[PDB]
Amino acid sequence: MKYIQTEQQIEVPEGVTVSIKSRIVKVVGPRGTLTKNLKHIDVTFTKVNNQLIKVAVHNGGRKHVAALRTVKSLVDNMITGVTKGYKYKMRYVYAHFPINVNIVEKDGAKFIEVRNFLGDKKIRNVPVRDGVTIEFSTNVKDEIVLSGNSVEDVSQNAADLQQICRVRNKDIRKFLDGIYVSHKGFITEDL
Amino acid sequence: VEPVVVIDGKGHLVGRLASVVAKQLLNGQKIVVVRAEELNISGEFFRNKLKYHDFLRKATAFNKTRGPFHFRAPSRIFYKALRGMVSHKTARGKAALERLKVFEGIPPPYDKKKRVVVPQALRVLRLKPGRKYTTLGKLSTSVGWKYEDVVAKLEAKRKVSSAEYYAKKRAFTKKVASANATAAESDVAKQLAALGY
Amino acid sequence: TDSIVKASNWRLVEVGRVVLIKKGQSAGKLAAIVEIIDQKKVLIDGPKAGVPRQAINLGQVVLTPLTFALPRGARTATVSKKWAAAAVCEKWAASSWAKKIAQRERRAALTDFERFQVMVLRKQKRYTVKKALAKA
Amino acid sequence: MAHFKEYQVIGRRLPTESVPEPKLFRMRIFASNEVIAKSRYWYFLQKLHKVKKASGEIVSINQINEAHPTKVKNFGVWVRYDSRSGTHNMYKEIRDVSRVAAVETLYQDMAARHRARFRSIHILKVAEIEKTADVKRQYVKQFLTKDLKFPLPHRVQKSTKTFSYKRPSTFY
Amino acid sequence: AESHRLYVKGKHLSYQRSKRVNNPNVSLIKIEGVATPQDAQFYLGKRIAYVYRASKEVRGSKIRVMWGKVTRTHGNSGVVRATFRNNLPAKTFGASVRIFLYPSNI
RNA sequence: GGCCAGCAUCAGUUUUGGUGGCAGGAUAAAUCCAUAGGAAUGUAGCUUGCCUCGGUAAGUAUUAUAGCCUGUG
RNA sequence: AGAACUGGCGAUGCGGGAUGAACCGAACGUAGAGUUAAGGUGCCGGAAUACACGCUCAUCAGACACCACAAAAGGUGUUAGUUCAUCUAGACAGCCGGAACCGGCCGAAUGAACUA
RNA sequence: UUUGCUCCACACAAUAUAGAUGGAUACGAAUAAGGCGUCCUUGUGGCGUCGCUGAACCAUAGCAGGCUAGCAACGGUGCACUUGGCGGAAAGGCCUUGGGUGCUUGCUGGCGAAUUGCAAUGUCAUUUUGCGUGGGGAUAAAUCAUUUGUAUACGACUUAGA
Ligand SMILES: [Mg+2]
Ligand SMILES: [Mg+2]
Ligand SMILES: [Mg+2]
Ligand SMILES: [Mg+2]
Ligand SMILES: [Mg+2]
Ligand SMILES: [Mg+2]
Ligand SMILES: [Mg+2]
Ligand SMILES: [Mg+2]
Ligand SMILES: [Mg+2]
Ligand SMILES: [Mg+2]
Ligand SMILES: [Mg+2]
Ligand SMILES: [Mg+2]
Ligand SMILES: [Mg+2]
Ligand SMILES: [Mg+2]
Ligand SMILES: [Mg+2]
Ligand SMILES: [Mg+2]
Ligand SMILES: [Mg+2]
Ligand SMILES: [Mg+2]
Ligand SMILES: [Mg+2]
Ligand SMILES: [Mg+2]
Ligand SMILES: [Mg+2]
Ligand SMILES: [Mg+2]
Ligand SMILES: [Mg+2]
Ligand SMILES: [Mg+2]
Ligand SMILES: [Mg+2]
Ligand SMILES: [Mg+2]
Ligand SMILES: [Mg+2]
Ligand SMILES: [Mg+2]
Ligand SMILES: [Mg+2]
Ligand SMILES: [Mg+2]
Ligand SMILES: [Mg+2]
Ligand SMILES: [Mg+2]
Ligand SMILES: [Mg+2]
Ligand SMILES: [Mg+2]
Ligand SMILES: [Mg+2]
Ligand SMILES: [Mg+2]
Ligand SMILES: [Mg+2]
Ligand SMILES: [Mg+2]
Ligand SMILES: [Mg+2]
Ligand SMILES: [Mg+2]
Ligand SMILES: [Mg+2]
Ligand SMILES: [Mg+2]
Ligand SMILES: [Mg+2]
Ligand SMILES: [Mg+2]
Ligand SMILES: [Mg+2]
Ligand SMILES: [Mg+2]
Repeated sequence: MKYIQTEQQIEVPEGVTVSIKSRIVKVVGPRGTLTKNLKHIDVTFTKVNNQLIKVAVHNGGRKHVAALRTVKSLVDNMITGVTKGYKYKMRYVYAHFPINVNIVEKDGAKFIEVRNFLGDKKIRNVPVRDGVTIEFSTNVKDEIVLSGNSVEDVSQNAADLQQICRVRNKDIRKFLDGIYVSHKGFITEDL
Repeated sequence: VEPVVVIDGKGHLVGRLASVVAKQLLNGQKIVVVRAEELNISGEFFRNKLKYHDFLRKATAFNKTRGPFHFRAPSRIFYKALRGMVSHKTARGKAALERLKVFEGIPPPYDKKKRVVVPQALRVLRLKPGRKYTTLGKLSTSVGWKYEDVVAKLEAKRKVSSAEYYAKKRAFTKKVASANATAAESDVAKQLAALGY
Repeated sequence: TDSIVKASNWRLVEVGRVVLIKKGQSAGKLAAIVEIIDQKKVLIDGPKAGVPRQAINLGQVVLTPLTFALPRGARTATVSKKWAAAAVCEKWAASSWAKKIAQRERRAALTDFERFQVMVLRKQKRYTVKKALAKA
Repeated sequence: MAHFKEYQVIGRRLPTESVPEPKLFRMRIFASNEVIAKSRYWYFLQKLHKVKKASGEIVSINQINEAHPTKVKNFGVWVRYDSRSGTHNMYKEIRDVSRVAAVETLYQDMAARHRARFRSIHILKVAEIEKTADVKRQYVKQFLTKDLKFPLPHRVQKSTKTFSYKRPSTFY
Repeated sequence: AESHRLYVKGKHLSYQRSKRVNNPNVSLIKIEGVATPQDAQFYLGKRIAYVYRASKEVRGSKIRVMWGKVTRTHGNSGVVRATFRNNLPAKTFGASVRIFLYPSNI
């Protein structure tokens, strides 16, 4: 029914400085640097106190106000991304054939490389998104770890690998093998 | 009013630009359209992709030639929407359609000419904000227009020389405005002021 | 490294926002936004330019950057006091907007003779300027 | 239908030898002219007491002018209406400067949201809403907050000439 | 000097017509700078000339002229109606035309 | 006087404006004036609890360092 | 396929319904100026890209009597309603303590069935 | 095949013309943002300003613009020339050096204008061709017939011949 005013709050932490001109958004943290283009949205970003940035939608409709919060969130995860970080751990599961998982690179590439999945002679390769650093988890078995400042970039590169392992032509609830996302949290722990 | 009118296509709605351009011809005004690639169509890209494919599937069945002709390039897509608003099977029609040219890009006459905008065809003014829409070149290139990248390369090369131009201009028209600047306060000035100048 | 967000800072429909009529029997007069009806209509009172207290669409009206202090719902005379009190008209007139409305109405009153006097002057002004233009 | 005035319409059944001075019933009718208005009076009076325009007489017709035309008011509006399935009642709230101004913007709404033309609507009651927080509907109350302001982003300016030599600006 | 024009530029748009049929006896003229029906009233009764060339010399020139007047206005965009000594050829639709400042009331 | 124009003064038809004087109504309703009353989308004043000379948060207060609503005339 | 009354077509052009015997408008000597009907005024196309309030976004939107066909049935798309009820006796959620009930956190509305 | 061709110069013949009559007056990009100015530590910077339409800007006086004189400027503007730079999207146009010829309404003068008789576009654009004079320039082919068979119903195709 066209709400004449609604807004949200991006609370800005210490080591962070965000710069918004037109609808391009840049977040500069101690961890890294992230930029995201919101020109598809139609909102007004407004600085108040340099700790806080408000984003408002004027005269908005139902669907339009709905897009307000998902603006806020998008920026929040940009700030929390540039400080805490994003660590997605995912553990291969195999009922019989052990899943041989590796980082191979040719032509300066860096892909994840999955061998012997369900005894597949075919070699699966999922490319490594820029900004995600992979490591295989020491001391814990069949765990792989994706880390970066972009949730987007990371959690895609997670489901990237997680979906190259789909099983064909069997009941899936019997054959459970794959590489599935174990846990998602931040890079600096205790936070 | 003028001998020839150049219309920057960029940011205009095809059918609304078409309708005004159609009418200029019929009233005798010569029109040339440029940047037909960056023309807009209301509605999101996919629908417009579909619509063209519907156009695409119509042809005379016994001979595919005599059936409708499906042009890809943004100009000809736009010339088509424009032809469709004109009486073109008449002679008056052929006459009107000769007064019109449409180009993708801005070829050499007209790159140093001056190009206008038609607000009632202007997308920014016309569409409710946040309504999905379509850049025409992107559609054309998905239905088989081969030249999108050339036009881009040329336009960027051209857009550079036009800033060189505009740079010197903004600099020289800074000198000129420092000239009227002293002639202000003069006897002649404050008189022209009196009469409105 | 402060944050430096942009602004996009609009003129506001608000009580006390002096406003220029565009279309109407009052067309071209200043009024003030007395109360507010909905996202489209408002109440206006213009009394120092003689526009009636009336409700009006915002589409017949163009918001000015000028605005003064004034209570919501304030009756005509009270609009008169506060209007003059804050020198609304004085401040509209100094504006380059109003000065361009001025400038263009004078060019309408000009007479063929006056028009000719203008041109003679222009050639005179041009000569002195293009002279200056080749010294620097 | 059209643009409205409000009429007091007062009538009585025709005096009968045994019953001189009948009882004088009156309505407040929103119509665009007295000829429509007086038809409505007979339209409703037939749905209340036993009278036809034949057996009746119109005692008076008096236009009713708004009593504070420059004061912005909130209005409760009680309406009965016919949809394509059945007939049902309703309540909406209109914020405007008079009664006659609101009955207009009501008939628009009932047409715009509910596809209800004029003939299918009865106006049951229109009342001022005397105090705030007796206003029940959000689309009004939204306008009642203290010290209201708001912008009008993305401003368009109709052209007076078809061609134009700047690229426009939607600013404000 | 440069400009000797004592007329106002105009265009020959169409005859008078419905969608089905026309009336060559009446033409519709668009006048530069005329916008509104009230803008058009000024040029009522003024005099139009459609100037055009030919192959034969006649009176001592190869230029010929058809002459007419502006009889009344047309619609809400300030197009104007005009009738001529002889009906304009209709090959002229979209051809220039001249509206003179006389007969004057200024 | 042969055809034709152009202007002026008229007549018949008509179209588009500008201006004058009247008649209605709630003898318009409003604005405005005078007056009594009252309220909050509570103005000054006061108190209060934080927060930096810079004002903030909530109680109190009905014209006061704004104003409004309502009846009367 | 067959009756009733009337108006029509047939025997009738003309404006309108793109097209069309029967619909709408209007019935015809030859012409003129004016005004209109029915129907229309983005462009084809004469005539407002007129004003105003809403509603509508469709990877099958929709767009005008006769008329050129779609129904039951569903949707947590989105609008405005209705009848019930919780809500500053800080409700409804996500944590957390006690044993759904009440609270510690919350600072504003929320739940149910239904109408179109 | 009687002296034919072509580029540049001009003369008149004619022939047309979807319709000259002051000037098509050049960033790019955004539009819930930008233009211009200025300043700095040159940034998604500071500050100033503008917008609310080109209703602008430029040009515009002089026999359709006659004949002349002066001053003041050291400017504007046209024509042919020349210096060098740039433009391939359809560049075929933009910029610049230099001397030479003209206009000037920046300002002040002298002369002319009628009788075209109260209006009758009262004639100023541009397109193609032909006929004649010097000024440059250039001196081939194709088809039939003959021939070939990588071709072919016939035409056409592909070879060959001073
Ligand atoms: Mg699969
Ligand atoms: Mg299966
Ligand atoms: Mg199986
Ligand atoms: Mg198509
Ligand atoms: Mg096919
Ligand atoms: Mg063929
Ligand atoms: Mg192809
Ligand atoms: Mg009342
Ligand atoms: Mg009731
Ligand atoms: Mg009913
Ligand atoms: Mg532009
Ligand atoms: Mg005749
Ligand atoms: Mg027209
Ligand atoms: Mg005679
Ligand atoms: Mg008068
Ligand atoms: Mg009067
Ligand atoms: Mg009176
Ligand atoms: Mg009285
Ligand atoms: Mg009176
Ligand atoms: Mg039958
Ligand atoms: Mg028969
Ligand atoms: Mg018959
Ligand atoms: Mg008959
Ligand atoms: Mg008939
Ligand atoms: Mg017909
Ligand atoms: Mg039909
Ligand atoms: Mg018919
Ligand atoms: Mg139709
Ligand atoms: Mg037209
Ligand atoms: Mg509208
Ligand atoms: Mg209809
Ligand atoms: Mg319908
Ligand atoms: Mg249908
Ligand atoms: Mg249903
Ligand atoms: Mg149903
Ligand atoms: Mg259901
Ligand atoms: Mg539902
Ligand atoms: Mg529903
Ligand atoms: Mg429904
Ligand atoms: Mg730039
Ligand atoms: Mg700025
Ligand atoms: Mg700068
Ligand atoms: Mg800068
Ligand atoms: Mg700057
Ligand atoms: Mg070439
Ligand atoms: Mg041979």
